Amino acid sequence: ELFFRSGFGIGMRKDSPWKQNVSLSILKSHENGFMEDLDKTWVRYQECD
Amino acid sequence: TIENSFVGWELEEVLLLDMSLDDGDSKIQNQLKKLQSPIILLYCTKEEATYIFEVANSVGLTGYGYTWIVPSLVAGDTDTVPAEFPTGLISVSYDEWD
Amino acid sequence: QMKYYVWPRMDDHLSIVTLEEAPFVIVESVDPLSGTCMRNTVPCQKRIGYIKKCCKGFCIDILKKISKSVKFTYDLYLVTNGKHGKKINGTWNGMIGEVVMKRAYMAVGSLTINEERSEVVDFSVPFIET
Amino acid sequence: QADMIVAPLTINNERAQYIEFSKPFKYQGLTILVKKEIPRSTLDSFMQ
Ligand SMILES: *[C@@H]1O[C@H](CO)[C@@H](O)[C@H](O)[C@H]1NC(C)=O
Repeated sequence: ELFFRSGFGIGMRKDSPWKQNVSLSILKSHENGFMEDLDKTWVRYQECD
Repeated sequence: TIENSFVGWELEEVLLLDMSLDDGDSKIQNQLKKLQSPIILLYCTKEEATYIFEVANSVGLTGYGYTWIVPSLVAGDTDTVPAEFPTGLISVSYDEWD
Repeated sequence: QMKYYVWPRMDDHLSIVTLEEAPFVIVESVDPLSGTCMRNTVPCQKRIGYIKKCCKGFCIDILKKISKSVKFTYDLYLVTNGKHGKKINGTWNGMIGEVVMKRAYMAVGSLTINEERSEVVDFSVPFIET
Repeated sequence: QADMIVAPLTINNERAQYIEFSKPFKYQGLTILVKKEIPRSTLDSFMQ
């Protein structure tokens, strides 16, 4: 059973100009069904039961 | 009261003051330095009360974020304020106006 | 009978908004015997003239445990205008409708990170999946 | 020598004190991988 849960992350150096628009172009990829579409074509194709 | 109470009360620093001998301010300073509570209970008389607060302002207990409550006899008179008490002092006194 | 319902004297004093969610923030009425909130609950106000309720749960134990580490003070109060926030032609009403209005300075509860709200406030790190 | 660590990088308290992370793009955990033994089978004769 999973015992240490922490998501991934596109780390950047502290105090960088891009640090705000990256965190909003990820929150917008969850709702559109995009990152639920990459999950479909790379991680969730079945080969053995 | 504390034993018969569902509400949680935190008790700490139950030390007393044996203000009887001379040159006790150094001892008082350590006694005053053992208090770590936002509110502190004090029970003295009007004559004795002013002596303690002479050291209270020295360390810096008086001011915002710290509350002191004293019995009625500490104030003594309704208007004759010795001005030896910290701002924000709150006390309960006998009814005299009504 | 105190003339002051809340003590006038008060930056370690933060307002904090909260809302009743069933398994996270449970609002239970005050005990009749003493008229004060019992153990394990942080007292939480309410509007309509105020009535003092008691709050506890998963999203409150976070607040007590965090506040100990960073050493500040707080006083929760339930929100009485909408729930969780919704944009109606330029107005926000709810736990997210008060933080912008400079009456909250925090909003603990069962919020939900998304782009539209995140342009107005800035959420902390997520701590549960949803 | 690099400005953006595009890779699977867990977020924890030790690393967060020097660099800045983003909102997670995948939610995971830690789990144990062990070898799957043969399910076996006992059916060759009906005298069992
Ligand atoms: C982020 O996006 C906003 C939206 O237009 C833009 O004004 C700003 O310049 C952008 N900043 C960076 C670092 O991309």
